[PDB]
Amino acid sequence: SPTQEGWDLTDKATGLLELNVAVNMGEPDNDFFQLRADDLRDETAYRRRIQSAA
Amino acid sequence: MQIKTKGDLVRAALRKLGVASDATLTDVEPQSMQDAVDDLEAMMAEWYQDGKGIITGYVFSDDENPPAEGDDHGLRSSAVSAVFHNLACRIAPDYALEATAKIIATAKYGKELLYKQTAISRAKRAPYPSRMPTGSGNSFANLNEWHYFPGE
Repeated sequence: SPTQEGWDLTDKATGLLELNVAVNMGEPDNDFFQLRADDLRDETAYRRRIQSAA
Repeated sequence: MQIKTKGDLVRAALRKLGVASDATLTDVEPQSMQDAVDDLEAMMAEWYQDGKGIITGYVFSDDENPPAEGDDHGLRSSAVSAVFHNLACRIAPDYALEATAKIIATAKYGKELLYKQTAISRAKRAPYPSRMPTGSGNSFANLNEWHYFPGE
C-alpha cells in the first residue's frame, strides 16, 4: 500500500494494483524401454530396470 | 591357389578330358575356350538358382566387361575341383567324348561337398505353432500374458 501524510488530499486518491506470477509446466520425463520374453536376460533385468527407472 | 580365373578352370577341365594339355602336346583352341567359358557360365547360373541353389561364391560376368575370360571366378579354395570336374563332364560331349568313370565320380563327390554346408545351414526347425501354449513353467511369459507361442 502507498502512503501519504497531510490534511488536504484532494485529487490525490490512489487506485489499486495487485501483481501476479505465472506458473506453468514442462514436458514429460519418460523411461521408454523394450521388453523381450524368450531371453532369460530380459526376464531378470526388467524387474530391476523398473526400480532403476524410479 | 594357382587356379584363380575362369580360364584356369576351363584349362583344368580340358586337361582332365585330355583335349588340350601338356601331357599331350595340344594347345587350347581359342574357339574351344569361349565355348567352354559359356558352358561354365550356363552351368553356374543353373546351379545358383537366383540364390536358392548351390552357393559357391562364383562371380557372374556382366555384359560390360570385354573379356569373360581373365576374371577371377571368386570360388572358395575347396570349390575349384568340384567346379572344374563338373565342367569337364559337361563339355565332354562338345568333342564327341565321354568323361571317364573317375571324372564322373569326382564330379558327384564334389557337388555333394559343395552343397553339404548349405544343407546343414538350411536344416532349420520351424517355430512352435500359434496354438501351442508356453506352459506354466515359463513363469515370466505366463505372468505377462504370453500363454501361447506366436508361430510363423
